[PDB]
Amino acid sequence: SMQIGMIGLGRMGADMVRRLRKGGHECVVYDLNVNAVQALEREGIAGARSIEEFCAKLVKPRVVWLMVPAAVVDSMLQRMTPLLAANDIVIDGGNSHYQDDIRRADQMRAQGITYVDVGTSGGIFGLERGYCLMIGGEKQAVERLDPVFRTLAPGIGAAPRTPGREKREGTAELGYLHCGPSGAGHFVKMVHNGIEYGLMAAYAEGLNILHHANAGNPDFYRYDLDLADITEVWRRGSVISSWLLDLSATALLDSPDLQEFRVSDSGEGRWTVAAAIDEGVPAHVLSSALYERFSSRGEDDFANRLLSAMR
Amino acid sequence: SMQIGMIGLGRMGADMVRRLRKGGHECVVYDLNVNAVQALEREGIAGARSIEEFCAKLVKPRVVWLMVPAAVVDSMLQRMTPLLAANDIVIDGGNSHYQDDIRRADQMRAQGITYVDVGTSGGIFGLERGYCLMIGGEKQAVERLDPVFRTLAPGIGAAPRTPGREKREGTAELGYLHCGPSGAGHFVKMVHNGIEYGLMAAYAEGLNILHHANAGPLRNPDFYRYDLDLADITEVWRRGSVISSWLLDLSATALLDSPDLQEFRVSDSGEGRWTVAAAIDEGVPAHVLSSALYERFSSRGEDDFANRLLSAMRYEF
Amino acid sequence: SMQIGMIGLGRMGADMVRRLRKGGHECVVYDLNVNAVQALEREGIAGARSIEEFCAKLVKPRVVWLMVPAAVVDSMLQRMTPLLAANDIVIDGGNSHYQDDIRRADQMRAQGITYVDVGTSGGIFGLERGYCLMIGGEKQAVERLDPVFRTLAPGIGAAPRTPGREKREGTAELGYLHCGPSGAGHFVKMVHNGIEYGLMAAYAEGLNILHHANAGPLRNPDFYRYDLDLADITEVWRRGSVISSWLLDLSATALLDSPDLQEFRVSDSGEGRWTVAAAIDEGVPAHVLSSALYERFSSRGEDDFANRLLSAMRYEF
Amino acid sequence: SMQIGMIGLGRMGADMVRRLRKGGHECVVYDLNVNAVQALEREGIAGARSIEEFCAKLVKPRVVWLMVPAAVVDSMLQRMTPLLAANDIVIDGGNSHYQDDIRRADQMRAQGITYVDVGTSGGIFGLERGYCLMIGGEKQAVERLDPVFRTLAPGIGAAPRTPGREKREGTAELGYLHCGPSGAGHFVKMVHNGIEYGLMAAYAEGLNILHHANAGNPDFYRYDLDLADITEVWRRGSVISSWLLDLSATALLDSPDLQEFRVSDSGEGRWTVAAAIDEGVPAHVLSSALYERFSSRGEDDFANRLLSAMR
Repeated sequence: SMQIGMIGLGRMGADMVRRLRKGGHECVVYDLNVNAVQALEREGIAGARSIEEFCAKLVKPRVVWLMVPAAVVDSMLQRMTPLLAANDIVIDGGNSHYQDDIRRADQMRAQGITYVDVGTSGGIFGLERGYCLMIGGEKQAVERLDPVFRTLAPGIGAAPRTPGREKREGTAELGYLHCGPSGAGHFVKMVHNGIEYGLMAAYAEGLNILHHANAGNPDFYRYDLDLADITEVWRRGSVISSWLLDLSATALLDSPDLQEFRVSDSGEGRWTVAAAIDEGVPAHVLSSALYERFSSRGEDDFANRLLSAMR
Repeated sequence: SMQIGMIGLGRMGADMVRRLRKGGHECVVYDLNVNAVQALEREGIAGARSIEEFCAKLVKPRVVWLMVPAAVVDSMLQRMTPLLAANDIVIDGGNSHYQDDIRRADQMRAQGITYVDVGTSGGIFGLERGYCLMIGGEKQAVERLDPVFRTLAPGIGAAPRTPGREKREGTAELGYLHCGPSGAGHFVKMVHNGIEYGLMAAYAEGLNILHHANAGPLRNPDFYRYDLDLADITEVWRRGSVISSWLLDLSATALLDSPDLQEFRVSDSGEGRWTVAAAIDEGVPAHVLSSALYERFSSRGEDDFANRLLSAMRYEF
Repeated sequence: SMQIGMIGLGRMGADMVRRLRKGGHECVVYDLNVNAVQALEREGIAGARSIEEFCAKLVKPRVVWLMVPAAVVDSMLQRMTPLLAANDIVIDGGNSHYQDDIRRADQMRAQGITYVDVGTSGGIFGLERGYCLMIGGEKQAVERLDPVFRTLAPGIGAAPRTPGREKREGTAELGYLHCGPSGAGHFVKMVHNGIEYGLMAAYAEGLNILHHANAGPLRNPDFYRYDLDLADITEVWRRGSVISSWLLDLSATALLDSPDLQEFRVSDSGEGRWTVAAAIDEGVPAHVLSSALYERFSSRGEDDFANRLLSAMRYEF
Repeated sequence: SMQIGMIGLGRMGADMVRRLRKGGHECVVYDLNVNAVQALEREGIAGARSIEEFCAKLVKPRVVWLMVPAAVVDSMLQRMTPLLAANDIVIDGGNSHYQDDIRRADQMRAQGITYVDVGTSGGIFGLERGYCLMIGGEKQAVERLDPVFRTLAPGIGAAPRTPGREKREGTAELGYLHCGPSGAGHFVKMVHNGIEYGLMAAYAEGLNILHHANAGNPDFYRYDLDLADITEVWRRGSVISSWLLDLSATALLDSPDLQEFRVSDSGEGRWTVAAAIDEGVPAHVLSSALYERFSSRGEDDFANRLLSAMR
């Protein structure tokens, strides 16, 4: 059992505070936005009206968790570090690029503060089922953080054991993993999202082929397929069953033609392709998934006009 | 409870018979390869030494399941159809292209025989876990076949129910589905395989990026000095991440067994190609399905000539 | 100097007749649409008001060129073949799929008629500049046709000679080529079009990147504040760069005329699809040809359903 | 007529000095490598044995052209700037990324020195036919540089005029172009190369389909095509005629099976895709061209083994 300060009280920050506390830890929360801080006080969680009070309320060695917008992080660290102390641990659990972690961890180390990066997967489902956690930073900090990660993670019961897993040690089976030195956590999280784009694109394209199976040799394209039912049937016994398939089946059940649904993207997909390119790794599928999101917003438009022009 | 004849006694055919039997049905089997029939006979399943005895042993109306190579199907139909009778049902459960089911179904119907296409997924795991079944053909025949599909399929218990399914009926929740008229089962199974290629390619490419995270051209080598444990990472993704799936479970198992996969050219069996062909005909964008297929092609060196041409152009300019 | 009958009097057919005539050949033309024949008759080219008079007017052995829609070809052959004679030659110069040339060539040969496929490139520019011609079919017929191809093609003068060509003969340097037996001309023209899609997509995507260079997510907006002049840039690339080409010349002309292309959904006519189908059958990786095709599909919104599904998944998780 | 210092005497640097001088300009050359400097002295071109002498020999306002490896540029500028003077112009004609130009131009401006970026196209052919030039930087510098660019560029005679080009002014028709402020030159050069990859990939894939047209319904794939002849025929009257096609036809003439030819890549292709991703522009074709080069070196290998594994 530990005391954890949380800065950044959006949905994720607030949900992680709820899970941590429900798991027996003590939380102090802070946010530039007083209504946000006050929402959590209404739930019995200690607040703080400034970064000075927040640091005052946390006993040394401190553990500070950040769930703020990426572009807010450096300013956050600047405002706070002068009240922090050697042996403190600061964790950035947000959507920061791993090269920023490497620089940040360096600056904090110059003041005896250990900076830990955490890539978080699970979104709104994490509250009850736990979050998948990809952790970068110094071993000592990460080991001291163990009780926090155990509460946050799903625990081994979240899935059948992999045959032979008893041959290995570490925490991989619990749903959280120390991936490496500073940055490694966000680096693995980035690629996670890149892969996620690819998986979604593969289902999407495939179902689009089914959706057009009535295009009608028109005689070979006169199928009126039931996509809701087809995705449902794939959940059992097929090679392509997955959480993403489960979600597709749910949506399609509600709305067989998705008529109440332009796809945005948040960065990790983009950063994944950039890392592929730096490393010289072929990334056709991951990049095309990304580009499909761009074109879905009409960013292909000017290329299309030139095509019409030439022709 | 039913009598089912099974032709084609390779791993898949043998396994469905074992599952069929174990689930209370009566099977008679046959294969051009006698060693194969005998092996099932040793298991105490009724055999047959010729197409003739096979048809003879099946009481009318017959139910005949084919698990032969795609290339052997038409000649299996030429050979046995003269012994079959109106109201018999023939099922092709192998990897046939749906356009062939359409033609075949028409031929057989002219003889009062109902031709049913089944795309089956699940492979070696189907014996114990049930096969996902995608079924095309006439409604009457598919309804007659319901007990065989129920036995073969996983059953609702195999996965938690989709919020709202109590609002719907049909068999989808059991792991089998009548997809449409003739060809529809193989059409849907084809796309399932195309999707499967795309899914495997996404994992593979991403894991390849992680694998190269120690690459440290290269502007900041310090940004690429991670020695990542791919076995652990795939394991950790199985709980709480957006990308858990059966394919991940398999990747984790393979990487646990071989962290460098050093004992391992990727083949492709056709359904991936057929899927892209359907996409092209339909005017459906298929970047990722196609690219996953093409990666298999280049993995066999089929890009070699394009590559030499690029090197040569470079030499030229 | 030869007599050539031409059926199909759209822009392309009319232009080849004009070029043919202007180059000293005798043309007789015909089209199901009388207004079209008359228009050429006004130009003082011999017409015909029926398939019958058409064949009647052509001295045996005949040379008959088709420039009709692909979909009209077989019925044009059914209709006129009973009036034709052994040792006649029929040329299909339109956009037929090569597998159809193979079948058609076989049918016609059974009547002593030689069927020749010509893939023609160059479009509206062919009249003054000559058409690139890719020719499939029997050697004897193609040799008999040499004077017609010479007239139709650009001639060696149209581009500087490739260092070493004096080491080789044949007609390639003239802008026409006997590519192989029946279907080979259309096979090669098909891939030419596939390549053309890839080339246009490369320019378009790159110009789109330049077009967005003022985008200033976005880590350093100062790194994207270029307002680039795409008309000037394409113009400057025409001299001294690695990427000058006819397609660039066209891009430059379009952008000069319309820097924002504001008066401009991309269609595709089939050869691009057929090219990817050939690639798939052959096991050839085709990432860029396919992606250029798929971009045309999504430009028509055919991705819409895949997109809604992604939005919905996002909503779900 | 002007005096131009050249630093970096590889093939391009040396070739540009030959073209400049053949065009009436005066050149002083320098290189860390004395044999390189001496090769050019053997041809009657003034050398310099150090960066101090080089700067000494150049009359103010100076014009310094750099053709050094990208990774050498900043060190070059550091060693040299203390001997330079306000009103001097420094040009980086090499393969530098445009964001470096923006930073560099800033630092040089703080000392009254104008920094010009030039993207050069044409390689070994530029000596005789002139180089295509994409120029970024301050208008005043670029205008003062005009006589140098005119000598280097092909001149309008290199190609038929675009109908209506008389409606516009500027130098685009001469083969060189002021593209914008600092970086714009290298930015346009980068995308040039990205496009080049795409064009080469399109021909390569297409010819590979022809090459496999004898794969044999095997009856539909029994064509033995003559690729040398086919590329030759496409040079006249087709839609796809191009310099790149001209080069393909030459190579194939020599070696119909390319048996005496793993494809490397130099960076601009990579940087092009990164810019696409930052801008949210779909880049399927350009990226796949790049990834084909990566896989041609076997970088796909580990992904392929995993595919075999799962299956």
